[PDB]
Amino acid sequence: SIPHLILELLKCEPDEPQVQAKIMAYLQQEQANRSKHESTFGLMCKMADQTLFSIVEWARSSIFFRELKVDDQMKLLQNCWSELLILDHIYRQVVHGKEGSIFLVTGQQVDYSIIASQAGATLNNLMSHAQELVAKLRSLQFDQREFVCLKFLVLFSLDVKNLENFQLVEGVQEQVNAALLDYTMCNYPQQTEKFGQLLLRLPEIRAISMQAEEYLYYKHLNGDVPYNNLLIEMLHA
Amino acid sequence: NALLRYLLDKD
Ligand SMILES: C=C(c1ccccc1)[C@@]12CC[C@H](NS(N)(=O)=O)[C@@H]1CC(CCCCCC)=C2c1ccccc1
Repeated sequence: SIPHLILELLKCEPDEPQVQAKIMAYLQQEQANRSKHESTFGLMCKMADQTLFSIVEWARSSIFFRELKVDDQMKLLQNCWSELLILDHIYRQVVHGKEGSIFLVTGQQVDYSIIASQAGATLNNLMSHAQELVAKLRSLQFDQREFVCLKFLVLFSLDVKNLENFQLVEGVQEQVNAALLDYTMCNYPQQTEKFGQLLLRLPEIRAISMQAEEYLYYKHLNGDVPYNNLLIEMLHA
Repeated sequence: NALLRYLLDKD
């Protein structure tokens, strides 16, 4: 069966088609309102930017999180926003990913050869490490219930300090943990190592996300970013 | 982070 807690987590998941179409609609108006005069890396910054907006709106209306004061909500989101972008990216490839291509949040499918030629050494290396996580999570049969659990484990991080209500974050971290432990037992009893193999991806996701953060900030300092959007603001703080 | 607080406060 499914622990009641995991059911409550699922009821906070947005309708994936609605957020994809919404982001696609946004980017279509951006370029449509551009002239024929006047990149791809920039086109991803804005895709990742709009994905951040949906991530914020998801957490905002999510159980437990909606009971935190705004100061606490900001500390949690400031700590994990990059992790959620990566985790969201990884899960999209597990679900829709085909070998040799990237599925974007707008639903578009892009060939690797096109991305690899432009991304650069660092981003290529970070994307490849993410694909290794994709292959692993696909071989474990990473499903939606396990996905939302990891989302909340990333969100309610014990690494976040100076919270007014750290006890709530601690409890959510623990009850989500116990629920995932019980979910993988009932629904995947043969996989004695599934639970552990899912948790071991969170530090790997963290490391990729922090490295991605540092690199994008480098590109911002270097002058290679559309300026002042939400993406840049999260990098500042 | 002015924009983040806005996204959490806006109605
Ligand atoms: C953190 C990212 C990012 C932020 C700013 C600029 C570029 C990317 C994402 C995070 C997901 C998001 N995807 S998208 N386009 O659908 O919004 C982004 C695109 C993607 C895959 C393709 C990247 C090639 C760029 C020429 C990312 C990524 C980065 C490192 C490891 C794994 C993935």
